[PDB]
Amino acid sequence: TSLFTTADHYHTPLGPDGTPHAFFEALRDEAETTPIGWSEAYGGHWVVAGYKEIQAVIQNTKAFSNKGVTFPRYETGEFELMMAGQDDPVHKKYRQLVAKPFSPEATDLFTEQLRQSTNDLIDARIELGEGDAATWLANEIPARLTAILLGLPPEDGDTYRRWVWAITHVENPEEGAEIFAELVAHARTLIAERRTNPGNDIMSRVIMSKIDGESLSEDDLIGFFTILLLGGIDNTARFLSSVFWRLAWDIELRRRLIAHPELIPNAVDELLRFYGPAMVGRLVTQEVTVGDITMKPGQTAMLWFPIASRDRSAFDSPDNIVIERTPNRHLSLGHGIHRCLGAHLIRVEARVAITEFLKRIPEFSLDPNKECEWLMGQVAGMLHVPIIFPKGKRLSE
Ligand code: HEM
Ligand SMILES: CC1(C)O[C@]2(C)CC[C@H]1CC2
Repeated sequence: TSLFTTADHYHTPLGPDGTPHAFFEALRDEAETTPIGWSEAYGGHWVVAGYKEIQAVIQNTKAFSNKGVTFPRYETGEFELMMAGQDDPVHKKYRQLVAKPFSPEATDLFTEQLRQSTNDLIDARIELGEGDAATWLANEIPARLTAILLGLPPEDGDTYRRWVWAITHVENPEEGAEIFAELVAHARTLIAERRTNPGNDIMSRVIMSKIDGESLSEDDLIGFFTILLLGGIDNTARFLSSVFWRLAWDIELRRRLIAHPELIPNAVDELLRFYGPAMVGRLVTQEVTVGDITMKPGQTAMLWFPIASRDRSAFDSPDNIVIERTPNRHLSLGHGIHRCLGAHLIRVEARVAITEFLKRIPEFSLDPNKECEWLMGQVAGMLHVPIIFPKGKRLSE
């Protein structure tokens, strides 16, 4: 038998711990012999699991197009995913408009706002001694940051989460499309308001931008709105939820981050390696051979980053969280021309989130009377992480 034959990122076997990591480890073992395999799922597609094979695919933009970045395709109506769903020269043209606001220098400026936000959020339940770390904290830190980036009201997270759920998980196609159409309606309204009253946020920036002397179409602006929403509300939230779950039970990891705060940045990169939630697809546009496998135009290759990030030929002791690991050339944020636009921002965000969480609540554990839940998909991670902790005090009454 082979684990590739029915591999499906939306239907990964979960182990007794509640994660797909036993399955991922078994697939990684198989990938040492067969780094690329055919899956019968989604009508047939290639699963790319080896580190060097993923790198070969991701670097070869001539044969592998980002038109297949989401597979099955996200529900975004007739709109394509801005930057992520495009090839050069179109892709580069748009990324250039937002490179600066996402640079390390610029994103470092969010640090104190995030620190304050994390503490204000913790205040909401610290006196209760219990809460769902995903719903209460991991979801809300990036939701509020995303609202700030987009110039939206930070308190409307539930609305934003409902849009993103429709894009990424709603089964019924008509329901999904209708809810994405609600996002579009809200985006158009936002865009019109900012045309006359622009702020300092990223939507205002692109709305006032030009390419070769021309303003962006409303459709292109809706694309920008949608991709930034996804990175925050889906990718970041699921990553942080998985991290908080791990910290809840792994008392050895936890004590080391508290004793050595200087290691938190390196530990965040190791946690990205280990709990990085994303996979991406590529559409094959010309016949190409990778390793032993020849792929044909029209086929899709899924890049199983979590498996490659556990490849023994790329990482010593890959199944262990080695917080002092360096270098750490993991693929959780991609590589090459499409490498995560939000990479520096989310590294800052994670550092702060972990730091303040462990400062405020050094002692906690998983709730024995409530269930954790892992969400499978193209972005996969914990969705519910009930924890308990000694009742504490608010910083701000
Ligand atoms: C832990 C959180 C996140 C993870 C793990 C993640 C992961 C990734 C990955 C793997 C890619 C590569 C896409 C590919 O190769 O096709 C990517 C691209 C991208 N991400 Fe992130 N992402 C995260 C958060 C964010 C955030 C917060 C934002 C924006 C505020 C964002 C915006 C983007 C954009 C625009 C691209 C496309 C870049 C391009 O095509 O040049 N992401 N992300
Ligand atoms: C999964 C991944 C990497 O996240 C977004 C934000 C970028 C590319 C794809 C789809 C949406």
